[PDB]
Amino acid sequence: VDVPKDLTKPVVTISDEPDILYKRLSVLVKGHDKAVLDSYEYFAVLAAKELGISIKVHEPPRKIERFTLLQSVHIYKKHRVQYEMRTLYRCLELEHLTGSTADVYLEYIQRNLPEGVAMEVTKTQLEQLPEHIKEPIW
Amino acid sequence: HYVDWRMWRDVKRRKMAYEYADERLRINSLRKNTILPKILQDVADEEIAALPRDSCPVRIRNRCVMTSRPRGVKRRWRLSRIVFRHLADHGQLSGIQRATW
Amino acid sequence: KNRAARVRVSKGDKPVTYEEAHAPHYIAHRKGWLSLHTGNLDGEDHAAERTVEDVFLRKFMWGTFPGCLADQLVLKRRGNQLEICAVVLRQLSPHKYYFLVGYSETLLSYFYKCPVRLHLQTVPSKVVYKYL
Amino acid sequence: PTSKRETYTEDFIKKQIEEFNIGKRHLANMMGEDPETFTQEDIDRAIAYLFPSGLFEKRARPVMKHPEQIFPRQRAIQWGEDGRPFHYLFYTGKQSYYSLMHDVYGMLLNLEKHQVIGSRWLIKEELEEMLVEKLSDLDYMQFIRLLEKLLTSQCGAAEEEFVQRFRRSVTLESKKQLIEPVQYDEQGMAFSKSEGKRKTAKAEAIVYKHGSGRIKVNGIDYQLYFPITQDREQLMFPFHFVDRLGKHDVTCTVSGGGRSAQAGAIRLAMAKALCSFVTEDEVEWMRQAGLLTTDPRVRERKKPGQEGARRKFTWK
RNA sequence: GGACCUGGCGGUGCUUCAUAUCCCUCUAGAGGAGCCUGUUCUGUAAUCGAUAAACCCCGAUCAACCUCACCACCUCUUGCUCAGCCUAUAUACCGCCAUCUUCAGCAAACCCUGAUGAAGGCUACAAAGUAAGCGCAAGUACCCACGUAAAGACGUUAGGUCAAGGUGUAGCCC
Ligand SMILES: [K+]
Ligand SMILES: [K+]
Ligand SMILES: [K+]
Ligand SMILES: [K+]
Ligand SMILES: [K+]
Ligand SMILES: [K+]
Ligand SMILES: [Mg+2]
Ligand SMILES: [Mg+2]
Ligand SMILES: [Mg+2]
Ligand SMILES: [Mg+2]
Ligand SMILES: [Mg+2]
Ligand SMILES: [Mg+2]
Ligand SMILES: [Mg+2]
Ligand SMILES: [Mg+2]
Ligand SMILES: [Mg+2]
Ligand SMILES: [Mg+2]
Repeated sequence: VDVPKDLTKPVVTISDEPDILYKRLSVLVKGHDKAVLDSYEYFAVLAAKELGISIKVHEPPRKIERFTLLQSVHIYKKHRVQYEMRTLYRCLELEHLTGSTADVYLEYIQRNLPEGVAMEVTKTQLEQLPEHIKEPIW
Repeated sequence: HYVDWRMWRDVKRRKMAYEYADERLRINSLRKNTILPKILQDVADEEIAALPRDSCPVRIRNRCVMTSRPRGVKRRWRLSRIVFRHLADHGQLSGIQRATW
Repeated sequence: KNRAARVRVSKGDKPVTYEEAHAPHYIAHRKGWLSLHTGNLDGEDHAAERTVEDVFLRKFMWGTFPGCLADQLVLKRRGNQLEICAVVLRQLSPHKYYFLVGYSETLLSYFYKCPVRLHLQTVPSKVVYKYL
Repeated sequence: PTSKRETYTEDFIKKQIEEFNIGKRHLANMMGEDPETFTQEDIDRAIAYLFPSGLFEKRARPVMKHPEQIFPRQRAIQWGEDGRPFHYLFYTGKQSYYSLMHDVYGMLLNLEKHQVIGSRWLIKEELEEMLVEKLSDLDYMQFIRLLEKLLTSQCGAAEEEFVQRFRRSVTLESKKQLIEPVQYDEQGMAFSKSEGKRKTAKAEAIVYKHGSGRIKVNGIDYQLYFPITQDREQLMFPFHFVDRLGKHDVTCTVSGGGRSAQAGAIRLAMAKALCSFVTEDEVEWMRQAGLLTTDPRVRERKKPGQEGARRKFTWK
């Protein structure tokens, strides 16, 4: 029975300047756990379909960095211990976005990025030839 | 409150190497060329050799930050193999696990 | 023989925890990690500075909540934020817990220039996995 | 004493049955599903999204199963308030095992009075679940000896049902090569495509149904690509065995590995793609000749304390 | 001193074995030469430690200065530190390991035997043993079911290291 009668919505004004067009948006997420990346893909792909964005998913080959260390504090060289770090990837290649659309979507997924998961967003912007490049200055 | 005096000496070394970094760079630039006269390069060879020994970066030693161990140090974590394993064997280093293949 | 992070067998009167009952070769098979950040990922940096913060935070909480820590800390990092998650005993009064939460959160936020939040989970007694 | 075996009574398990049913309706409200048609496969899918764990051990990950599949079966109370055991063989210690030997030995006496592939005997570990009694190896063998003795005799219809209970089933995968689907190109030529693997070499081979025995590896004639005769011999082997040399046109593309690793990978690909243009009997001969099996021999890793994979440093 | 028990040993017996293993048998090597490198002796004013198997390109995935602890000379004194010490003791220790382990034992709590001695405890057509727990095993990792890693209890050698760090005890403090 106790519910807000009216709600206030954040102001989103429409500017006069043009918007930035992104031909492709590539999101690469790293992690040590594959289940957190499979669970993050579901949220990112479902958020895109609800926003109307084309998205493709593939999984780049993982990398395993290894290194060895002496087992004992002193002597006993032949006995060592090996450690590794596993990095698993997941690329989400969105297409045909705009600056505003990418801005909110990236903020939404970036904020909810789980602990132990990095991100590399590569943005391919569409531009037009500069005025000077149109004709030579004879 | 550093581990030992050996660590304390390096701390000073690293502090004096940061103050003379630019001065030494500008003087070496003259020496590292075949353009300027030898007369000027010979004067720069005496100027960079008169600076304090602790400004030289070849005296800096990458010791451990917890036990000041000079050898057996991992540069990415600045820890000795003994301190690295201790934290890695207890699951305190994100991503670090034992390798089996 | 190997000794690291192993609790030697006893008559049976020694209670050990899940994390304390598993050795290093189970850290990614039966155990997780107590700290989770990106420093150790391929192509990431500042792995030596996130590590020093963890060593100090575990000692700051052990000496700031004396006798109250049932198990090890679970440090979580999300961007600027740092989340400390702890299991604590119910012996201490709640009034004193709230004091230590506002003192540790604030002190550690001005020391590591980051928003620090601490999430306590009280337990009656130290959860026992088995008796070695 | 601090260590006590966790014993679960019927009342405790009865309260766990109610918490799972209520938790099953909560998990369906989170995911937006219908509680009624919410199976256990969806619970496993929802718990893997909400609680993502990458632990290699699947028994150490979060699990929300029915209490009858988690808690183990426990020997129930074996006596009433008075204290008399229900069963007449309680004092034996193995009342379930000895009641079965008493029943089997009683059916073998009646027989005297009036007078297979795909199946295996119940294993020891599976026989302790039907009886909820720990059994030694020797006792299991004794039980199997009576069942076999039962089969040799002219057992009645009822006895066959009794023995069948202890006979588990094994699904045997027929050792038959999987034929590739013959395709047709724009011109209409029939062919079959397959893939091979040898060490680090991977190969894809296209085998045309009708050809003049021309092979092109990576767009190069095989004799040019493979100068060493041995490599050419490997290519011939599949076709020579099925006595059809100079009848197909092959176009393959091998990548990775070395000289001898690439041929082996092509041999296996051609052989697999040549099984679609031969009879079933010929494909079994190829299998028995080792032409359709992937050699699993790969380089062995070096160990930290040794000179090599298995070689050890000199002992002083 | 007599008679037993356990354990170890035996140039002790029988039988069965060793799959890279004891020997023969297959293949490439060592010891021979030169160089590199470590150690031991010697030497020097001029470190330490490991040092049969289980030391010897071992701590060091590393010494021109630094590292550095060594030697010689000079200098300072509440001294980077609510001091300090690479001073002695690894035969006070934690910690991390070696080794047998290329093992299969280990064991609480009960019970029984031996007249209630130390001790001991199986026979499946079964004769006093039952056993949680630790290990093996199983699971897991890597390219599977294979194999390789990893794992590998309790103990042994007062094994190794106070010079990773910490630390008990004794000692130094112009
Ligand atoms: K004896
Ligand atoms: K030789
Ligand atoms: K020689
Ligand atoms: K020791
Ligand atoms: K000491
Ligand atoms: K020490
Ligand atoms: Mg070992
Ligand atoms: Mg020069
Ligand atoms: Mg070799
Ligand atoms: Mg020496
Ligand atoms: Mg000097
Ligand atoms: Mg000294
Ligand atoms: Mg010792
Ligand atoms: Mg295996
Ligand atoms: Mg091993
Ligand atoms: Mg195992």
